[PDB]
Amino acid sequence: GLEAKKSHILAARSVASIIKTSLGPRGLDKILISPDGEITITNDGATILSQMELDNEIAKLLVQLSKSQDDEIGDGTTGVVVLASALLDQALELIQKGIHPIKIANGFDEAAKLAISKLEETCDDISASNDELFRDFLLRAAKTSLGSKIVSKDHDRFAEMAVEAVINVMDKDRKDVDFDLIKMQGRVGGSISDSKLINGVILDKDFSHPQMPKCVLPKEGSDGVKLAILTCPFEPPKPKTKHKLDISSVEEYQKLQTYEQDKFKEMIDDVKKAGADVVICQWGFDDEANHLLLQNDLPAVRWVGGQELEHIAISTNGRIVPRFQDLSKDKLGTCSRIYEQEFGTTKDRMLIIEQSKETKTVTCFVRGSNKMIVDEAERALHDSLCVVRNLVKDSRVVYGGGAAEVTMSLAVSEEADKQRGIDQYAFRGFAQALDTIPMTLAENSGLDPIGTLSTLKSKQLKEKISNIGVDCLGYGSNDMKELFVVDPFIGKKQQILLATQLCRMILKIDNVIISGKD
Amino acid sequence: PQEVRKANIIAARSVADAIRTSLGPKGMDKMIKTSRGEIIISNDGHTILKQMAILHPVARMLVEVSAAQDSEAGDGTTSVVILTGALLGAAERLLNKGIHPTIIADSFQSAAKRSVDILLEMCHKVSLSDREQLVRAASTSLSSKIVSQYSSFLAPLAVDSVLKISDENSKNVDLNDIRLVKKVGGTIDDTEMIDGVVLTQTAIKSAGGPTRKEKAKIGLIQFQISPPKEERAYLLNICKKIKKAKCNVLLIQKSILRDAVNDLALHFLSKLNIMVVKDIEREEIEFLSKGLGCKPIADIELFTEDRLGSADLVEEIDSDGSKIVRVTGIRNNNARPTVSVVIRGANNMIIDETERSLHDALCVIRCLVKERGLIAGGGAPEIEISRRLSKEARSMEGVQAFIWQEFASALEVIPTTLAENAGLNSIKVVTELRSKHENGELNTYEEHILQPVLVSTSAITLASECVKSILRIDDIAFSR
Amino acid sequence: RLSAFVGAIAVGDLVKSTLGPKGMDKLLQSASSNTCMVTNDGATILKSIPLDNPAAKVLVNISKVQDDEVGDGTTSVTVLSAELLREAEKLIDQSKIHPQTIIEGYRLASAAALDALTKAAVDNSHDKTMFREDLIHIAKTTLSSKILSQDKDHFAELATNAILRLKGSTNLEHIQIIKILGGKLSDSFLDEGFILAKKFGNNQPKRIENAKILIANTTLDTDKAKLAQLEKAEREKMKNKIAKISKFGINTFINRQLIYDYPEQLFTDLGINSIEHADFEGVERLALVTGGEVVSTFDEPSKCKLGECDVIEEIMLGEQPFLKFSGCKAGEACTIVLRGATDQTLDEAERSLHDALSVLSQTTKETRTVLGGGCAEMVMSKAVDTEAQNIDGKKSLAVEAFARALRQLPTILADNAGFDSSELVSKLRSSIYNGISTSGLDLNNGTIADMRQLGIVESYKLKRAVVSSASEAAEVLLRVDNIIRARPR
Amino acid sequence: RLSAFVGAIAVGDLVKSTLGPKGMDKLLQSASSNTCMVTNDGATILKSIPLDNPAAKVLVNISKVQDDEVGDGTTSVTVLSAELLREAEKLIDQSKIHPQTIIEGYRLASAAALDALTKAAVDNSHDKTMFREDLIHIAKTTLSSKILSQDKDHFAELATNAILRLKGSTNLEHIQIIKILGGKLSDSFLDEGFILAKKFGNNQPKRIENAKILIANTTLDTDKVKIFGTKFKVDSTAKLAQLEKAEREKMKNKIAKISKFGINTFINRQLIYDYPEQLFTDLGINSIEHADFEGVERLALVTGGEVVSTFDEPSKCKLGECDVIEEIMLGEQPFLKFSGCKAGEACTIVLRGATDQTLDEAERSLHDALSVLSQTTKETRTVLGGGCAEMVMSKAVDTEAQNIDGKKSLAVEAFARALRQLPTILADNAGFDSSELVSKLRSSIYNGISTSGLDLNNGTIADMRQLGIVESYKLKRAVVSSASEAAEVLLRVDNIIRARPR
Repeated sequence: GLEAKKSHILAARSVASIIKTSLGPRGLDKILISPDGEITITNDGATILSQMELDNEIAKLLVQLSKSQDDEIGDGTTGVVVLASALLDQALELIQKGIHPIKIANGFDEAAKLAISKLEETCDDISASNDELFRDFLLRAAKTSLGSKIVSKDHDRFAEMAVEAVINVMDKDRKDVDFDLIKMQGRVGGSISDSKLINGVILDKDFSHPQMPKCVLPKEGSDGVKLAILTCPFEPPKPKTKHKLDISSVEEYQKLQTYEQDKFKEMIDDVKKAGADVVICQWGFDDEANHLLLQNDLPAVRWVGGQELEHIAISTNGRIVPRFQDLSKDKLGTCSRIYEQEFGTTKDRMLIIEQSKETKTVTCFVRGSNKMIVDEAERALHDSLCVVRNLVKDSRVVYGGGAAEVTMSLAVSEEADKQRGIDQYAFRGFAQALDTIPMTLAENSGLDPIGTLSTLKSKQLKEKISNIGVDCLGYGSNDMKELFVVDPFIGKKQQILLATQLCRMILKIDNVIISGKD
Repeated sequence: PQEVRKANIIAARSVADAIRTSLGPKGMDKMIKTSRGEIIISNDGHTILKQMAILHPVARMLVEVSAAQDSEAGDGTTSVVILTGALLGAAERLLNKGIHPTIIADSFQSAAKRSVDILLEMCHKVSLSDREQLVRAASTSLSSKIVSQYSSFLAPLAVDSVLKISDENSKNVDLNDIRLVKKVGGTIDDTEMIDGVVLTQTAIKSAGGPTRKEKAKIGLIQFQISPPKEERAYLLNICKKIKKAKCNVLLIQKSILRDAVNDLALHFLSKLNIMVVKDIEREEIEFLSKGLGCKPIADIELFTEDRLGSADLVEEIDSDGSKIVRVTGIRNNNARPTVSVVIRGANNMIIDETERSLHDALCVIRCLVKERGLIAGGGAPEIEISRRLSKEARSMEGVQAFIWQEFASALEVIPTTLAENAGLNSIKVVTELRSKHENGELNTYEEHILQPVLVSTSAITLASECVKSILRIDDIAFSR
Repeated sequence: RLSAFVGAIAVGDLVKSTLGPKGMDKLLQSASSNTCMVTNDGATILKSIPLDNPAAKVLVNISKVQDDEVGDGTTSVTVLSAELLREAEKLIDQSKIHPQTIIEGYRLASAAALDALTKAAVDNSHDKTMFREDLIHIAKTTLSSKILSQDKDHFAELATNAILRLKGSTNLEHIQIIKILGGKLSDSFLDEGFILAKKFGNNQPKRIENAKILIANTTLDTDKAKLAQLEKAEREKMKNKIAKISKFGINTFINRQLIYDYPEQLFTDLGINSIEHADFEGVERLALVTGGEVVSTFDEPSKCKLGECDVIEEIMLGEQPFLKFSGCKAGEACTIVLRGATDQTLDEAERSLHDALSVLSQTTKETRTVLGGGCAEMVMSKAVDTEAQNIDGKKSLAVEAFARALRQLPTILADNAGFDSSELVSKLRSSIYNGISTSGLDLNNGTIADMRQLGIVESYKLKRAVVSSASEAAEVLLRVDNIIRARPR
Repeated sequence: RLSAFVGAIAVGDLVKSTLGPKGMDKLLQSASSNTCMVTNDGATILKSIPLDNPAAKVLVNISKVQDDEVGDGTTSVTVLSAELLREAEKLIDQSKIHPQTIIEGYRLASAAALDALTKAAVDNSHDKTMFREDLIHIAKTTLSSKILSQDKDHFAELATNAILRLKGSTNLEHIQIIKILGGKLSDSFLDEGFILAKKFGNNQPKRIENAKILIANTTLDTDKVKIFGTKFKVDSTAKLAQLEKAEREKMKNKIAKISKFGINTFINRQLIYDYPEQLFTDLGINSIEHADFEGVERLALVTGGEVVSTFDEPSKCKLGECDVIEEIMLGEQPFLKFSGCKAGEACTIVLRGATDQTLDEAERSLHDALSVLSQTTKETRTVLGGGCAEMVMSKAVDTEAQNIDGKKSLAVEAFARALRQLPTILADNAGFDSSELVSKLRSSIYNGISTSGLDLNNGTIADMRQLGIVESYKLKRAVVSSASEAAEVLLRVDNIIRARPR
C-alpha cells in the first residue's frame, strides 16, 4: 500500500547519499573497516557497495548495479548508482500526484531512447583519418581519471604505460581487449617514477646462490631461451612431513651413501638433455644442485606460486611437466633473453624476461613507496585500462564530467510538450534527474549547485550546443574541448541504460517479504 | 531560526488545505463551531477566515489578503488563498536546497511584475461604449445564485447605473457612488434608478407633517432638538432661526443618548410645512455631504443658508408599505455622479441575498473600468502564464533560474483544484488542457464564462507581498 | 561575565536581521495578539520588548540617546556594540587577557579608525551642482530598509531639494510632516507655503492679500437676569484688548487658546482673520518662519515685531480644508506632505522621513562624505592591522580583535541579503588592500561593483558616531563584573 | 564529522604536554596497575592507548612512518595536525567554507611555508669548526625533554664527535648502543674499538695479535655433509656409542678444511659443540658464539667480511683481519675491544645508567638523536628554532594571502594562526604567559630584523644564535609535509562504515 512506495524510496536515498559526495575528482574518501581489522580508504562506489553489509533488499539492487557495471565497463560504477537515485527522487513526487508506477517506468524508457538519438548526433571521431591523432588524444585522456589519486603527481609520465600496454595485446583488425591478458602487479619500496612496461611476464624471485649469473647468455646463437617448468625438484627424494628412517647395520648405511651420491648428477643431467637454461620448480634444491648448476650457468628458482606458473606458460609457450621423465624440447619456454636487473638500492633484485616481438599478452610493472600507495596506484591504473578499452572499440565519443548531462536534459524538456501524453510529467522529471549529476559534482567542488547548473544551461544556448567544461575538474576554466578531455560513448550509454532499467524494477515490486535466517 | 519559518509555512499551508475543498460552486462545505456554540456552514472563503478566530499572527495575514481582494476586485477571495499556499509550498523545498528567503522574496518581485506585462498580451481589450458586453458579463456572473430567472433583468439596470462613472477620464472609481437600499414590498423585476440621494428613513408620522415639498433645501445638521437641560419658547427660538434661512427640509443625526426631536417642536414645524427626517445614521452623513455638497452643522449658531443644499422636489412615495423618501433636482456644481438604486421584494430573505448579489455584479464591472479588457476564465490564464515562464527560465542566470521553474509549477494548482472539486480526474483534465494548449490559447467562451482581469491581477499582487512578508519573519518574540 | 555577554548578544541577535535594505523584518506579539506589527526599526523593537537582564537595558538606554542625535544607523550601532562583546569571548577563554587591558586596547584601536575616515574623507567645495548629487545618494541610503524604498528613486529629489531651500540653522522645526490618506506614495509633493490642515473661523474669505501675521496668547473665554450683567461686563473688558489688536495694523490674528464669538465677530468687520487651536508645536514653528513673537503685553502696540504674508489661500485636498500661505517673510522653510495607502504605512514613513532629514541637516555644516555599502568598514579594518606593527603583548590580540569585528557588519549584511558572505567579503579585501580602492559590496546583482557609480555613500559625521559610541558602550558592559539588584517594590 | 574532529583533538590533547624541553610527562595505567610507566615518548603513548575511533587510527600509522625517518618531532606533527582540525570546525560551521577548499588551502599554504625556510636557511662550507658547533646545538635540542638533559652539556660533544668519525653513508648500523648498569651518566665515552658484549671460547687467551676475522655460518651440532637420510638404530646402549663416534670422526675432516683458511678468529651464528671448542684451542682458532644478524651486518661494514658459505676451498673468497683483539672486564661481564682495523667506520657509545628504567628511556633518546645528525651531513643548511621557526613561516602565509580567492582566503589565514599554536603550548608547559610573550615576538618579526625568538628559561626575548638553539632544514621540511598530508586524509572522510565482525 502506501508504506510500500514510501520506505523503499527513503531507504534508497539514505544509502545512495553516502557515495554522492564521493563521486568526482574532488570526491571525498571513505573509511571501510575490514572484519580482520585492516582499514581501507577509497572514494570509489564499487568498493563501498561491496563492503557495506546490510539485510535490506532495496539497497542490494544498487549493489548488483555496480556488479554488472564493473565487469562490463568498470568506469561509471560510482555514478550509475547516483544517477539511478535521481530517478527515484523524481518518481516519488509523481506518486503523490496519482501517477501509476508503470506510467513512470514507461516514461523513463521512452525518454532514454530519445536522449540516445540526440546524443548520437553530437559525437566526434578520433581514430579516423590520421592514426597518430588517436594516440595524441588518448595520452591526455588517461590523465583526467588519475587526478583524484596520488598518481596525479607523476601522472604525466604514467600516462604512457596504459597506452603502450593495450597496443601490444590488440590488433587493428581484431580490436579485442581482455583484462586477463594484463596481469596486475605492484611492488613496495623505491620510487614510483621507476615503473616501466615489460613486454612479457615479470616476477620477483631470488636466487639460492649469490654467485649465480644474473644474465642468461644465448650460448653461441641458440634458439631463444629454453625454460622448464616442473612440479618436482632435482635432488634425492625426501619426504615433506617426517623422515625417520632407521638403519640396523652398517651394510645399508654404506649403500645409501653411494646411491644418493650418484643421484646428484643424474637429476642434473636431465637439464642438459632438454637443453634448458632457467629451471623453475615448486620446491627448493639441495646444496649440490646449486653447485652443479653454477658451473653450467643454469640458474634455478625455488618456491614459486602455482598461479604464477600459468602466466609464464602462456607468454613463453611452455607446459607443466609433472616428472623429469616426461620433459621434451617442445614443452620448453620460448623467450629472447632472461636477466636479473637491479632497481636502485632495493635488495629485491627482480628478473626481467623480455620478448622483442609482438605477443598476445603483456605484464604491467608498478612500483610504490608505501603499502597504501601501491594499492591506490593499482586501482587507479585498473580504471585506465577500462577507459582505453571502450575508446578503441567505438571511435565515436562524447564529452563528459557534467557537460553531457546538461545537454541531454535540454532535448527532453523540448519534446515533452509534443507528446501530449501522461508521461510528460515523467519527461520533466527525467530532465531534472539528469541535472542532478552536475549539481552533485558542484557540491564536491565548493560551488553553488544551483548557480552552476543555471550557468551551464545559459552558455549552451546563445553560443552553441557543444559541451562546456565544469570547474569541478580543478582546471583553469571551462570548455574541456581545448583541454582534450574525452570520455567513452559506450560507457555513458550503458551507464544511463542499467540505471534507468533498475529504477523500473524498483517500482515493479510492491511487496517485500523478509523472513528469518537459517 | 528556521523552526519559526518552517512552522509558519506549515501552519499557513494548513489553512489553504480546507480552502481548496470549498473552491467553486461545486466545492465542499466546511464546518465551523464558534466559541459561543453557534454552528454555521457555508462555502464562502472569506466567511471561513472571519469566524476562524486565528491565533498565530502570521496566519492572520491571509485574512487581510482576502479582505483587500474583495475590497478591490470583489471576486476571487477563495482562489487568492490557494495561490498563496502554492507559493509557500514551493518555497519549502527552496530552503532545503540552500536558498535564502531574501533571494526568494526578491525573485517574486520580477516574477510578479513580468506576469502583469504577459497578462496584458493575452488580454483582449474591450470598450465601455458597448452595452451588450457589459449586460451578458453581469448576467452570467449571477449563475451562482438561487434565482436565475430574476438575475437577467437586473443585468441592464446595473450597467446603466455605472454609465455615469464610466466616463473616459477617471482616477478613483468607488462603489460608494451607487447606494443599494432595500425595501419591503414589491417584486425583484420592479426597480427604479434615482438621479439623487435617497435615505433609508421615513418622514414624520404625526399629524401636520407635509411629507412632500417642492423646491426645498437639504443640509446636514448635527444638532439635537430637546428641552433645555418656557420649554416651548426655547424650542421655538431654534425653529425661528431656521425659518429665517427658509430651510424646508431638516436632518437630525441619530443619537441614542436622548430623544432626537421633541413632539412639541414637530407640531411647531407642521404649521410652517418644514419636513424633518430623523434617525440619520453616521454612514449616511458622509454620503449626503458628497453628492449634495452640503456641510455638517453642529450647533444652531452654525446654521446658515450657504451651507445648505438644493433640491427641486422632495416627496414620499409609498408602494406596498414602502414610504420611501427620494430627492431629485440637485442642480449643484459640486454634485458628482451619485446613483441611487431602490431594491424591492416581498420576504426579508429576498431583499437580503438579492442586494448582496448585486454587489458582486458591480465589482466585476468595476474591474473593467479600472483595467479594460477581459479574459475567459476556467484555468486559461493560469496555464498560459505557467507555460511561457518555463521557456523564460532557460534564459535566466543564477539562483533565480531555479525559482522561475518552481514559480510556474505553483500556478498549476488552480486548474488542478477546479478539476478535483468538479469530480473530474485531476491528471486526465490537466494533461488534456495542456495538450491542446499548443494551438488554442484562451479556448469557455461559448459557455459565457468570463473572469475579469483585476481578479487575476490582484491575486498575483497580493500574494507577492503576502508570501514575502512571511519568509522575512525569522522569529516571533513576546512584547508587552 | 556570561550573563553580560549572552545578554548583549541576545539584544544584537534581534536587530541583526534588520540591517540593510535587503534585511529581514521582525514580528512582535502581545497578550491581546491584536497589537502585532511588522517593523524593522531598532528603536521600536528594543523599547517594546521587556527584558529581565539589567545589563541588556544599558545597551538599550545608550541606543536611545544615539537615536535622537542622528536617527539613522541605530541598528548598526547596536550590532557593532554586540560584535565587540561577542569577540571578547575568544579574548578570555582561549586568550586570557586582562579586561581593562582589552578596554585600553579598544581606545588605541578606535583612534586608528577615526584617522582612517579622516584621510579618506573627500569633499568638493566647487561646483555645488555636483554637491546636490551627493545629497541624492545620501538620501537613497537613509530611505533603505524602509517601505519608502519602493519610490525612493522619486523621493531622492524630494528630500534633496527640500534641504537645499533651508540655508541656515540645522534646526528641524522649519520642516513639517503631513500625512493624508489616498493616492500613491509617488504623488507626494514639496511645498514651502506652510500647509496647515486646521481650519479657522466659521465664515472667512478663502483668499486675502496684504495680511500681517501676529502671534498672541490670551484667554478670551472667561474672566479672572443677573447673569446678563456679568457676561456683558466681560465683553466690555475684553473690548479694550481688541482695540489694542486693531492698533497693531495686522490683518491676521493667531491665538493659542480658543476664541469667543464676540472678539471673533469684531475681527470680521475689521478684516482680521481669527485663528484658533494653535498647539505648542505650531507656536515654535510660526515664530521661526513667519517671524512672530509671543506678545505677552497688550498694554500698548508696537512692543513686538510684526510679520507679513502676501497671500493666504485655502485649498481642498484629501477631503479636508488646508491652509496654503503664499509670499511670506523668510520662506526658506518647507513642508513635506506624504500620501499613504493606510494609517499603518503612514506610521512607518513618518519616522523614516524624520530620521532621513535629520542626517541631511548635518550635511550642510559637514561637507565631508565617505563611501558606504560595506566599503567603509573594510578601509577601517586595514588601518587597525596597520597600527599593529607597534603594540604590546596583551594589547596585540585586543587591537587585532577590533579589526575582525569591523568585518562582521558586512558579513551579517551579506547573510541578510542571501548572498555568500565568505566569498564576497574576502575578495573585497584583496582589491582594497594594495591600491585602487573603489568598488564595494553590491546587494543587487551579487558581485562587487563600484559604489561611486551606483551612488552609495555615507556621511563622515554619521559613520564617526557609529564607531565612537559603539566602542565606548562596549567598554562599559565589559568593565562590569557584578550586578546587584535591590528588592523590587 | 563531529566524532572525527572532536576525536582527533582528544588524541592531540593527551600528548600536547610532551612537546618541548619544559613539557610534562603523561602517566598510563593498565588493568593490572603494575605496568604503569612514566615516559614522555609520544610514540609509546599513542601505540599503547587503545582507541575505538577509526579516524584516530590514521594518525597512528602516519606517526610510525615519521618515527622511522628521524624518530623525533613526532609530537609536533600530531599537535600541528590537531590544530588544523580544531580551526577547521570554525572554518566549516560559521565561516561558510567547503571542506575541499580547506584541503586546497593547505596546498597553497604549504608552498609558502617551504619557501620561508629556504630563504632563511644559511650554511657555511668554509671553517668546518663552525659547522661542528652547529652539530653541537642541534644535539642539545634532540636530547631535550629527557633525563639526559642534566649531563647534556657533557653529552653535546659526545654525539657531535661520534658522527664526525663516520665519513660515509648515513646508515646507523655503524654506531652500536651498549648500556651497562653502575656509574653516573657522565661516565659515558666514545669508542671506535667495537665493544662486544659476548666472549669467545671456553678457556682461551684474552689478548690476540694478528687475528683474521672470518664470518661463517654453519651448524656445529651434528655436522654432516650429504649424510642426511639415515638415523641411529641400536638395540643396546653400548651400540649407540659406536655411532656417536661418527660425529667427531666426520667433524675432524670438517675442521681440517676450515683450518686451511689460516684464521686466528672464528665466528658462527649458532652455538658450538663441546669437542671442537676444545680442538680449536690446540689449533689456535678462537670461535665466537651467539652472533645475531645485527652483529654480522656491523662486521661487514668494518672488515668487509662475507657470509662465506663455501668451505670447500681456501680461495675464491674474501677474508678480514685485525691487528689486536683485547678483552676487558667492565660491569661484571667480558667485553671485547678490537684494535687496528682497516678504515673503521663504526663507533660504539657505552652509556652507564643507574637503573634499567633510566636505560630504557636513554636507548631511544640517543638513537633518535644520532638519526637526525646523520641526515645533517647531506644538508648543511640550518634554521633558527625555539618558536622562531614557526613565527617566520607565519609571515609567508599572510604574504601570499594578499591576492587570493574568496573561499580560500579564510582557509589559508587560519593556517597562519595554527603555526603560532605550537609555541603557544610550549609557553603554557613552561609556566609563562603564551598570550603576552608570543605576541611580543610577532611584533619584532612582523617587519624585518628577525633574529631573536622565544626563550623558555629567563622568560625574556633573546637571540637563538647566542643561546645556541638551531634546527636542521631537513627536519622541518618533513614536518610541514607529513603533517599537511596527514590532515588532508581526515578532511576527505565525511563518513565511516564498519563491516560486521566475525
